[PDB]
Amino acid sequence: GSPRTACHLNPSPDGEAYTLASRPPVRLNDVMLRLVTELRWQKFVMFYDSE
Amino acid sequence: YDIRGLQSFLDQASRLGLDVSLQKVDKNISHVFTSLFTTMKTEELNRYRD
Repeated sequence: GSPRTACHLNPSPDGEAYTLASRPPVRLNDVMLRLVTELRWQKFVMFYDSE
Repeated sequence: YDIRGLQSFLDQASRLGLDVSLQKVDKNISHVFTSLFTTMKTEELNRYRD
């Protein structure tokens, strides 16, 4: 039940795509870009668990 | 670079209680300065030489 980080793509030749992902990305980074100024924050502290 | 190699130092450096921003340098340099000075204002060029 931990929060979700991103997984990447190692470099590969083109025209090569079968391995599927039914999962949306981390779509809240831009939401955080909004919200740390929509809450009008200048300086603040963030946290994340062990895993 | 994989940013997890620095994520431990972020913690205790934040626990020094300091004031630090974090920025990426992209793969092309002249495009970075293109994105800089076209949007750098006077106050931005001031805080950037700081």
